[PDB]
Amino acid sequence: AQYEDGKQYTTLEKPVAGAPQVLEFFSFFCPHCYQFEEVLHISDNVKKKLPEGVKMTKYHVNFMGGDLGKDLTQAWAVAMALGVEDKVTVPLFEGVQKTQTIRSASDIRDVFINAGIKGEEYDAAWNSFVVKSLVAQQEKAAADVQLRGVPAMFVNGKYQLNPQGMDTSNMDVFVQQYADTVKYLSEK
Repeated sequence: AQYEDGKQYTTLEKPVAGAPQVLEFFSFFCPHCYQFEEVLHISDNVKKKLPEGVKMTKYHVNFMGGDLGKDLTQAWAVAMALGVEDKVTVPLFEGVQKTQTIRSASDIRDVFINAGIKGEEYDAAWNSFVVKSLVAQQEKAAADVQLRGVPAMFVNGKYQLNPQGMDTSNMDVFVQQYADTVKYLSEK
């Protein structure tokens, strides 16, 4: 057929109960994730095609970058709690990988301050248990899909996107296939 298990996607041996409908994993340290987000715009292209009543969820991962990697997962939790993901995603990627001016937790915070988030507001969120549980949720989700690498995307806790089974040709043909595959999986 057009969409095939083992080609555009794979099927988790162990489906995840109560998982987000569309779950993306990434790291601000991840060069392919930079490409995915800032050049290919995978998230946005996927969202433009998602059915009504389907939400996209995006989690950060710890295993790249040591202590700064975990700081970034905690800051991503802050971004989720404050609902400012679309203000900090680009300057966090560029700060980590382009300018490489993000080297400490304070440098991360600066990105939020510069983006208009009040210091008191960031710090309260940073130290909150709501953010601790969001960090735990992201870690839990990684365990549940038995995550081995980023970027990655899972649909309805049952299917894993398999970009190596898609075409690499035109980045755009690739992006369209990826987005088309997510939509197909969402309706499966």
